[PDB]
Amino acid sequence: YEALRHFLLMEDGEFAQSLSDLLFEKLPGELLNPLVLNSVLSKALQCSLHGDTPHASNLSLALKYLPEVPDVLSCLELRYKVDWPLNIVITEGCVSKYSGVFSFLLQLKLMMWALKDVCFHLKRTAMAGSVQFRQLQLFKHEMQHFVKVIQGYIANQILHVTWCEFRARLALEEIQRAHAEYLHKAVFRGLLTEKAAPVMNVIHSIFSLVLKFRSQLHPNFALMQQSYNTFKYYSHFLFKVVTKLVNRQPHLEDFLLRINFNNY
Amino acid sequence: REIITLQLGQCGNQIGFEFWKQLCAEHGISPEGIVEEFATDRKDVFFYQADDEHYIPRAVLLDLEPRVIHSILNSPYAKLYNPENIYLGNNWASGFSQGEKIHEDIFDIIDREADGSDSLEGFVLCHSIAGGTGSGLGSYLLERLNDRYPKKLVQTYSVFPNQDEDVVVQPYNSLLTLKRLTQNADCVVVLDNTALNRIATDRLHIQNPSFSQINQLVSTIMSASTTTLRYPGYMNNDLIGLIASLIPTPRLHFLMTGYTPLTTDKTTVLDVMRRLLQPKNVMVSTNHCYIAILNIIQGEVDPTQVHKSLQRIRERKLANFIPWGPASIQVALSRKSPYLPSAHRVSGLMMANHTSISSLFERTCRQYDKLRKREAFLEQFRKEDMFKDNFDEMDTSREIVQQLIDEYHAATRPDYISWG
Repeated sequence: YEALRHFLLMEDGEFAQSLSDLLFEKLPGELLNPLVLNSVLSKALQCSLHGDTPHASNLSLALKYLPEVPDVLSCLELRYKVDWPLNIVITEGCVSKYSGVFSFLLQLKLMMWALKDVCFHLKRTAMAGSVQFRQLQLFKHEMQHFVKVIQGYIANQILHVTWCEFRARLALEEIQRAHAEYLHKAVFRGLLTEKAAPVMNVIHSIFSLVLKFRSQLHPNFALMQQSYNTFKYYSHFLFKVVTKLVNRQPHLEDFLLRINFNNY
Repeated sequence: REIITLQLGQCGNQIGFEFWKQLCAEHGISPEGIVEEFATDRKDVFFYQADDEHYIPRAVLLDLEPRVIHSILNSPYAKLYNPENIYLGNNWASGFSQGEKIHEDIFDIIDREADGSDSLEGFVLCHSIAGGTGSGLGSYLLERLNDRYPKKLVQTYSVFPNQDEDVVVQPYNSLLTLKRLTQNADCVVVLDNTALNRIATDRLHIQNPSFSQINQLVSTIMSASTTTLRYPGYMNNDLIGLIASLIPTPRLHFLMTGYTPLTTDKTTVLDVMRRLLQPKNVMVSTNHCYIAILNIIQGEVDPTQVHKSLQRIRERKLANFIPWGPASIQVALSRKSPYLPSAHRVSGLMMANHTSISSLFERTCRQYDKLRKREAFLEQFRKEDMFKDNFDEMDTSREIVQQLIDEYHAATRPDYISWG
């Protein structure tokens, strides 16, 4: 469990931080052969001094669908397999939900990649001071705080509070039930549930807008100001929609912590 | 990625030696370079992986007219590092001119170390502001480093010279150094001499041997600042990802630090959060308000309690800052190190951007202007003379630091859409 966790909820650092950065240089016509996608995970493992395991074997990176390649959608699975007497406890239905949440967390890493890109693209233009420069960098710092608060919500819920349990929940059927409950709470706190689906609907707008801000590179300052204003409006509307669902969730309460700490 | 350290100035070389000794003790390293018998954790940023797994510290010591380097030389820890990275007046312009003529070979050493490293992330600077020889040469090297490497990061650890007086020309030197630090550095970690001195006189009963204790303090702070990289978690295991949250704007890049135990040789995280928000745990000295606050915790933590603690401290409103926008506190977690005995294992750090240091800078701006107005304190130094016969570089730095204080006070206002 604490082996598969490192790969499918990314508890191994500078493995995710080395996988994602390399993957996003491509995005395609590339990433179709199993010689670069199968080796980039092996490249990510050596930057973290982890591996030489029977968990390192049966690591299969694969796409569930071929790319049709802004587009903020992608598919990517990472699959781990076991043999016969442990197949009955860890099934093919649980690992499917593990690959479901892993894609979600990787797409969250795409955010801190893209804002890092714009930070670097601004770094190469950073000499002489002007108004456009400071008023431009506030967009980057602004979006960086917002991705840090949604990342911190994930960083507390699926990553800390649900991991304290399932360390004595095991103490033959009970193991299957405990594993399924732990995974069910992981997909429950991920807000991929249909009750919390309208919150997830707001997430795509923010994701698309910061990918738009990446695309723009002072040639067109007012365009960037307009996109910034729409971003601020969507973040303002998120505060209302998460407030409305308090009347009709203990796991969402932490969300109300992060998006609401000082300045309405 | 891979970070190289540079150390210059007497106190800077002191804290560099103490820092490397602290990490050798912290990790499974013998003082010969050999891995310990009982050594999982990453040493692949500041320690070159040598032939017998010799974690040779990735450090470059820069000095001129060595005195304390001889004391470094006769040590059992003189075999941990020094793969020959050691290379042998108290004016800013003196150290500037001396660093000017030997810029080439020291830059060659830097390029040698860059070639020796596979990857690169940053040059972290051990600096003493107005330390005499460190002043001027440190600014020169900072300008050179920003010039040659426009793709790397520059972090500066330095103390700010205030001992309530001494030297009549040091505010000029520190002002020029601050001008260089504002323009030629990417992020600055600021320290105060009198504040750390007062804390040392507080928790202990010393008056003279403050250096030997302050080395420990800065070493603990710096190692704490790097622990999540040295002990791998998965939140901000890069320097750049950590620094990105801390800097809200390229004009404000000075970071306030604390340390939750004033002495640590079983309270909960809720208590020490309340302690850390008290300023007696803060080690760097209208309303002054934080822009952005971060904290890092390492200890025996229950993961539900941090959430409810954030709830309660949020509701108690012990965060006496009013921003101009949406910026808030950020939490982080790190691992408690093995092999070190720790009572009250919970230990935390804070990184916050606070405007109050402007007042400290203003103190120097007052002082230098006063000594400029009477004009009996420039003292007519010759290095200062042929470097600048009209001394308009001091006016230039005065212009920059005035703009800096105005940027500070515009950031204090509830809009930063207006500038200062």
